[PDB]
Amino acid sequence: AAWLFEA
Amino acid sequence: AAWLFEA
Amino acid sequence: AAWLFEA
Amino acid sequence: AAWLFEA
Amino acid sequence: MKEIDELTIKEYGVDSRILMERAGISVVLAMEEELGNLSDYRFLVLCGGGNNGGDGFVVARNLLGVVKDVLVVFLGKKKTPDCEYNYGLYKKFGGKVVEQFEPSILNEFDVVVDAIFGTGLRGEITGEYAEIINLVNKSGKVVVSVDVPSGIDSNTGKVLRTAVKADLTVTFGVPKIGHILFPGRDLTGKLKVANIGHPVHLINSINRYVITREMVRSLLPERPRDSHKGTYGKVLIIAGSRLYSGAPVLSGMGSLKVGTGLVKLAVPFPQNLIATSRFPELISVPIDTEKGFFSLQNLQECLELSKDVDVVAIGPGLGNNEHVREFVNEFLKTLEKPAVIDADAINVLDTSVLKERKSPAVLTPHPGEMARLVKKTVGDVKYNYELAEEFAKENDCVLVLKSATTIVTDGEKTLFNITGNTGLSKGGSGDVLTGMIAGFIAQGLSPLEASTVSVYLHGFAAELFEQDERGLTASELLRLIPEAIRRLK
Amino acid sequence: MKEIDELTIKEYGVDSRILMERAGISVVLAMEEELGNLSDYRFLVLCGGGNNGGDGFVVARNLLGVVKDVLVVFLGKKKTPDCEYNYGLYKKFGGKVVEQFEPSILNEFDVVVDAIFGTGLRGEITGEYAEIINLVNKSGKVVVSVDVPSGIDSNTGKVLRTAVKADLTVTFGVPKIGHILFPGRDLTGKLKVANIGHPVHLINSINRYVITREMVRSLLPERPRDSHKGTYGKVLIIAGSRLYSGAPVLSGMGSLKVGTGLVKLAVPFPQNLIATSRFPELISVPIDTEKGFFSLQNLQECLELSKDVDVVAIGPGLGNNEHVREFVNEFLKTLEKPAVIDADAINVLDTSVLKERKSPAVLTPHPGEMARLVKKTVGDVKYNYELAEEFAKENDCVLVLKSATTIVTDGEKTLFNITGNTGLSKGGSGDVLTGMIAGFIAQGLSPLEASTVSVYLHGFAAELFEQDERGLTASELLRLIPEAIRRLK
Amino acid sequence: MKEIDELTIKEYGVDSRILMERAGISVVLAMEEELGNLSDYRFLVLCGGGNNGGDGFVVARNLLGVVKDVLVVFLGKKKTPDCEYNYGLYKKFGGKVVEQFEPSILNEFDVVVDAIFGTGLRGEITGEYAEIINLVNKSGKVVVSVDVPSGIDSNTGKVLRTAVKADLTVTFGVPKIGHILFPGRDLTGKLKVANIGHPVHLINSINRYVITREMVRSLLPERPRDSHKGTYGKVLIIAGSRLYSGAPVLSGMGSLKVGTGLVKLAVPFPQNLIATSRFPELISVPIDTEKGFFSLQNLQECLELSKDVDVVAIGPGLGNNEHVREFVNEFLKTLEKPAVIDADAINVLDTSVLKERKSPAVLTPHPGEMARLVKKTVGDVKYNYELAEEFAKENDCVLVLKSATTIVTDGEKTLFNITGNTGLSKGGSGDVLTGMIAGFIAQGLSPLEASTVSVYLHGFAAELFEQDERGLTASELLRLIPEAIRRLK
Ligand SMILES: NC(=O)C1=CN([C@@H]2O[C@H](COP(=O)(O)OP(=O)(O)OC[C@H]3O[C@@H](n4cnc5c(N)ncnc54)[C@H](O)[C@@H]3O)[C@@H](O)[C@H]2O)[C@@H](O)CC1
Ligand SMILES: NC(=O)C1=CN([C@@H]2O[C@H](COP(=O)(O)OP(=O)(O)OC[C@H]3O[C@@H](n4cnc5c(N)ncnc54)[C@H](O)[C@@H]3O)[C@@H](O)[C@H]2O)[C@@H](O)CC1
Ligand SMILES: NC(=O)C1=CN([C@@H]2O[C@H](COP(=O)(O)OP(=O)(O)OC[C@H]3O[C@@H](n4cnc5c(N)ncnc54)[C@H](O)[C@@H]3O)[C@@H](O)[C@H]2O)[C@@H](O)CC1
Ligand SMILES: Nc1ncnc2c1ncn2[C@@H]1O[C@H](COP(=O)(O)OP(=O)(O)O)[C@@H](O)[C@H]1O
Ligand SMILES: Nc1ncnc2c1ncn2[C@@H]1O[C@H](COP(=O)(O)OP(=O)(O)O)[C@@H](O)[C@H]1O
Ligand SMILES: Nc1ncnc2c1ncn2[C@@H]1O[C@H](COP(=O)(O)OP(=O)(O)O)[C@@H](O)[C@H]1O
Ligand SMILES: [K+]
Ligand SMILES: [K+]
Ligand SMILES: [K+]
Ligand SMILES: [Mg+2]
Ligand SMILES: [Mg+2]
Ligand SMILES: [Mg+2]
Repeated sequence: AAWLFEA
Repeated sequence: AAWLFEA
Repeated sequence: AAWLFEA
Repeated sequence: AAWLFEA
Repeated sequence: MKEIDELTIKEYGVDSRILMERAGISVVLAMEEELGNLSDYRFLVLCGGGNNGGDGFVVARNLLGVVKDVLVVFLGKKKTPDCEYNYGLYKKFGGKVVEQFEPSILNEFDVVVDAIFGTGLRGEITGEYAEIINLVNKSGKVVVSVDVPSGIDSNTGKVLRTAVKADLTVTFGVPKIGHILFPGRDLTGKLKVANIGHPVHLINSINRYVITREMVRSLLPERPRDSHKGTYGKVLIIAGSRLYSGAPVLSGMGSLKVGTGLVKLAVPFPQNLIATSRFPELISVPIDTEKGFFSLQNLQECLELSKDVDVVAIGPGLGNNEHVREFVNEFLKTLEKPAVIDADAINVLDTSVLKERKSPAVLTPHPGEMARLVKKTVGDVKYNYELAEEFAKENDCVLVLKSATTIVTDGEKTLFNITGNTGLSKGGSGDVLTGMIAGFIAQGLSPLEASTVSVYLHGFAAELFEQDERGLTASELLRLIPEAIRRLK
Repeated sequence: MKEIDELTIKEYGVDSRILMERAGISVVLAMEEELGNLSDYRFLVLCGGGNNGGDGFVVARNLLGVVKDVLVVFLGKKKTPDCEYNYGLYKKFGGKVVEQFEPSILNEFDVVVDAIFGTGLRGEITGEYAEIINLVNKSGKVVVSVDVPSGIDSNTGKVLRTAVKADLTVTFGVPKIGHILFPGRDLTGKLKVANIGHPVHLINSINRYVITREMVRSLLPERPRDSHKGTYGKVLIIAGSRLYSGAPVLSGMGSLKVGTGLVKLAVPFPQNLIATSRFPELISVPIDTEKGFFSLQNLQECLELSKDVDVVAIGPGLGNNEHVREFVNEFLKTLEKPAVIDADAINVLDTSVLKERKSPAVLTPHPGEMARLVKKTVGDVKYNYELAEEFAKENDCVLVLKSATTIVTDGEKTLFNITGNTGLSKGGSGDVLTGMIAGFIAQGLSPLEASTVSVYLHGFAAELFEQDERGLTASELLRLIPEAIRRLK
Repeated sequence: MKEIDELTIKEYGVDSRILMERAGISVVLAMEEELGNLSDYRFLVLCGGGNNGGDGFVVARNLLGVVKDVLVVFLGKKKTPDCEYNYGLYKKFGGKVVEQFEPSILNEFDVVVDAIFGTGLRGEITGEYAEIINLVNKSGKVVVSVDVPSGIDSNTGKVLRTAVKADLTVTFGVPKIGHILFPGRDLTGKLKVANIGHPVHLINSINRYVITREMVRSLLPERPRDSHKGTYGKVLIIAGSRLYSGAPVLSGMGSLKVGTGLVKLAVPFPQNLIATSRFPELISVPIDTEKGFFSLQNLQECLELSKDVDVVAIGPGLGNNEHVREFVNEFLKTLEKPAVIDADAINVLDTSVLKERKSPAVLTPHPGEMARLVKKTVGDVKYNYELAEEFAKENDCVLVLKSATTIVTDGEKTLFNITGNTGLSKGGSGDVLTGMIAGFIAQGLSPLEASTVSVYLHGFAAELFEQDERGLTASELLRLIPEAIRRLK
């Protein structure tokens, strides 16, 4: 669950 | 718990 | 739940 | 959770 | 839909490349949602020369650097401009493209992205294209189709020689008819509908819809607290014969279980007694008949029983012979109430009668009765929504054509139902549906609304069966109906 | 980053409108993730005339028809081409735009989307722009900033007169320095970094990074099963004085708790005895001193103790006077081992000594010691990463400049640390860090690597404290360190 | 409060009978809340001739018909008008009243409602009134007191010969001092404060408050993310001697555990080394002394250490002799920083010195040190809030007079603390408090605010001890402090 966003 | 109110 | 009483 | 996709 | 893209570019001003970018990234996000973290997987993207393939190039390019491996197999000859553009981006970004498929290739990849053909498919697939689709279908890999599985005709759901079988289909804007009608529905696998930026007014302008939970929730009639059986209407069901003593019971209960206030059956004696011995709540009027079938001698008794009911259902288990034929057509010609015409009443029906009727009608054929009704083959009518449309419009009626996907139309509005399962593939299930529709009309829904709500709830009740679907029977289905209603809210 | 966008358009060939579309939709998706279903909310989008505002127009347009209400307040005069384009799309789609802000307006909206200024901000905000930012800041609404909160200088983190305080910031490609350094870090709120389609090689080319869990996990030295204390190195810590008997204990334990094999302290007698009475595992060598402070008479004893250790830490609690000054500079000039130079060893240091040193060094100043070290104000050096870079490079060392965001640099590579909390704002916490860094060097990490791992783990240990952070003390922090390490894997 | 009732009737216009009705029903509701359903119980209401008794009549009347049994024992001679009115209502409603108490009577009732005397009590209770109170106290029945347990002087908390011991007290408008100070606090049992309709502005106008969770939550200083030890202040604690080597450690840790940035102790060598051997985070400066006690020879060293700290605490474990006396008074006379004056610094203090001081001071005596300080008996000063008020005002200081209920006053505002338990009745607990107060001043709270927050949190930490309170020691209390802070938010 990480293609669009990194936190 | 019934002195003030009845439902 | 605080109109009548404070503890 | 529905802006991109409807199922 | 072709309309929709064109207008969004040409009148609204959205660059076609932007729509194509949104398309492709929506495919990436749908895969992430379905597969979890994508970085562990190797992806084989199959791109045709059209805009379906262009969408594929967007997908491949967006996987570069983030996943174990990307490869594109470009299968087209010419490229459309947006496909060309996106092909050039994929290359600039460092993506590897080959132009020849070697069977051994599926070996080294986990996910095949199928962007060979979408809505631009025309006629049959053969040659390299067919072999590659058959290889993918034999590979046991995870298959994600872009827009529609390649090989499905998006207007009908037909397979054009061969077609991809997908685990996941990401379609854009709205579901296509080919996702909704079989076989295509089967080949689509799990369907995601992606918002790629069409204005909402265009998305909503479409004449055909899939029936949804939300639509059915808004159509369910209200239950005012201060009410009584009269509030919720009365149904007469004219049904049964000495051959079929059970059908009427299933129809009557179908009416009661959707919340109708009063259901009267009229059934030849002594078969009428079967109903109340199972469900005493039902009223079952003995009709005196010569040979165990309704005939003209029963016409006046039935018109009389119809005088203070709201709706009349007719047909389930009547039998198909000339006395039934005479009776049904004279009855329907004179009855000035909404009619739900099913089963053997359809098998004898004279369609001139529907034109000369002032009151409304819903017809509920399976393809076998539709075929007979319009004098065509089963194959000609199965899933033929334009034919159903023409028939509803010619005869001033709602036609509910029953099948794994049921079509409900009135000639203007066409709705597709996708609830249900093979447990309904067993006698009795239709007889229940008829009662459900009659019941909702009795409660005040229009014919079309009653039919939309009924087909949906009827399929949803079947899906709520606790055990294997194949063991479901109509009696059990009746019991599931109020659970379906509850889950609906 | 300006570089990055330009290259992605100009050399890779990605239409700037496509990047802008991906920007805006990534903002929508980030809000959905944070707020749940967006359809219940009313959105006030604030758009400047630049590309930040263009991004805003993309957001507003994509909310049209799906949420309770969208309004754009366009605040610019001229529009850039992509902003113009997207403005025209929003309008065509039916979006409402106004050009004047009325204070009463925040009343009728739930979410303010702040797309006034991003990286194009130049100099101070005044006039209408300032009033509107101050109104939004007083409104108590949910604020989502596009790229950076308007008013934060994206290169430094400074507030240019006034700035938006966001609940959520969606930035594109990579974090900006202004998200990382305070005050900007504070004004950013929760930060999402969105992939908008830059090629990955460009995203990775950037010289400055935030230190992450994954980077620190890959740097942790290995623990071979067949090993002994010698495998994991020896540290000498030269520390303490009669004024500061505790500092050396905290440094020594910092070394042991990160997995160093052997730690020797050298501390003036009798203060050396304090260490083993708290932690008997430590070795604490009594150094005989005239007045309770290291001086030149102790130089040879210390060089001798340094002969078969791997690293020497010096400074914590030494005191700042001329005997300490003489001793520290002669020691460091002759010691041919890696040195970790902290605290009072920094306060007396003569920087010529770092240039004439063949062995490596890490310096660990807070801004107060950096200011003194380069003879500038605290304000000139605080968060001044270019200054730290120049200093690391001039003196052939790693500089760890400590603050809520710590800068670790060697003049080529600069890393920012963002773990930790105000419980570390209390004496002792730095003395622990020094030991941690010395320990990781002893185990074989380079100076820069030891410092990166240490600053990260040190802040993460503070965050693991069970009770209110303000009550955290250095002794408790030591206990949390191995929990931090475990959670790291 | 007498003020309050009068104004609510005479100026606001609320009929006194209405206030009395609201009083009585609030007692009924409080009992229901505490006892569950009231209908299973038999109630013996004891009514005097005043308005306390009138309130009782309202209670009895409202129980008629709803509970197993009501009886009133009317004990007065004359009745006030509202008592008369309500007596007449109880009778009209069918209530039974007797005028003579027979010891055997408690036998047949479960709950005694004590409405004999409230705030109108004057001088000692004897005669029938005392016997009846002693009988009720020996009965083991549930006792609910109206306003204050009869026999407690509501201005002081003293018992006037004898007093009722209640399980529950329902008081009106605001807590009375006699609920807050012992013994009365003990005799009150669980206290409910009922809103009977006084305007809120009058309720808030009262000069003395109980310290609450909400008040302390709003006073806790902020912890900005971008901060460092300097942000949170520096404390010097001048403490210890050769007799008392531990006190300074407990004070210093008290400062650190409430979030102070830096704590320096000054303690005679070698006792200063004790502190860092327990808590290395502390800085403990060795003070060279002739005989193990601070004297005038140490004055200049201490003023020097005080120059760049925010607050100075002095006293814990100094010893009480003439060298300490000289030193403390010269120090305080010259120190121009806020001072927290505790323990042995109080025992030697010359109060003229507090008048000639420009900087502020908090004094923290237990009654034994207050008695000595103002040259009175322990009995004269214990719980004597007016005396503390006069002293705070005369000497321009905050006085924190420590006891199970601690009084914090500055001569204008007086606050009472009611957290804590007997685990604090053990040496060391005060030494911790001093550090806590100094710490909060260092962080920016005013003296009065620092003292309010500290007394509250200090008692709350004791109550969080997991095991029996009597086993609590000061070291454990230090550990509980940050838990208290966390639970506070
Ligand atoms: N328990 C009962 O009393 C039952 C009585 N039933 C009654 O039996 C009578 C005849 O109904 P039938 O449907 O059997 O036959 P019909 O004569 O109405 O149908 C014509 C033929 O079409 C075929 N057919 C059925 N469903 C089809 C589909 N989905 N696609 C293609 N072909 C299809 C069948 O093979 C059937 O022989 C009706 O009156 C009906 O109400 C059925 O409802 C079964 C249950
Ligand atoms: N338990 C102990 O024994 C302790 C001893 N310590 C020692 O005390 C000595 C002096 O260190 P200090 O840091 O107090 O003072 P320094 O003299 O090294 O620092 C100079 C001044 O800079 C200021 N300063 C500190 N942190 C700052 C920041 N983050 N931003 C801006 N200004 C800042 C302080 O006000 C300080 O007065 C060192 O030897 C140190 O090791 C400290 O580590 C505290 C704990
Ligand atoms: N661990 C340590 O080093 C400790 C040292 N302590 C120090 O011992 C010194 C003397 O303090 P003390 O309080 O014992 O004696 P003080 O001489 O200050 O008190 C005078 C007398 O008053 C009495 N007294 C104490 N609390 C009272 C109360 N609540 N009500 C009525 N009378 C009360 C005591 O019996 C005591 O003898 C101080 O310097 C104090 O800091 C105490 O804090 C105990 C713990
Ligand atoms: N595989 C299936 N999936 C979903 N619905 C089904 C399936 N098979 C049958 N049905 C539904 O069951 C009902 C069958 O009605 P009908 O064919 O009139 O049979 P019968 O007269 O046997 O009761 C229709 O509603 C039809 O759409
Ligand atoms: N608010 C904060 N957030 C994160 N880290 C902090 C904060 N305050 C201090 N620190 C960290 O605590 C340590 C303080 O070190 P230093 O200032 O040398 O103090 P000391 O000598 O008091 O031990 C550094 O690692 C610093 O970055
Ligand atoms: N029974 C109790 N309930 C609540 N607080 C208590 C109790 N006994 C003592 N305390 C608190 O403990 C501390 C005692 O301080 P002090 O008398 O100066 O003793 P010491 O010098 O022994 O530390 C004060 O804060 C006091 O109010
Ligand atoms: K496809
Ligand atoms: K912005
Ligand atoms: K009383
Ligand atoms: Mg049928
Ligand atoms: Mg330091
Ligand atoms: Mg004391």
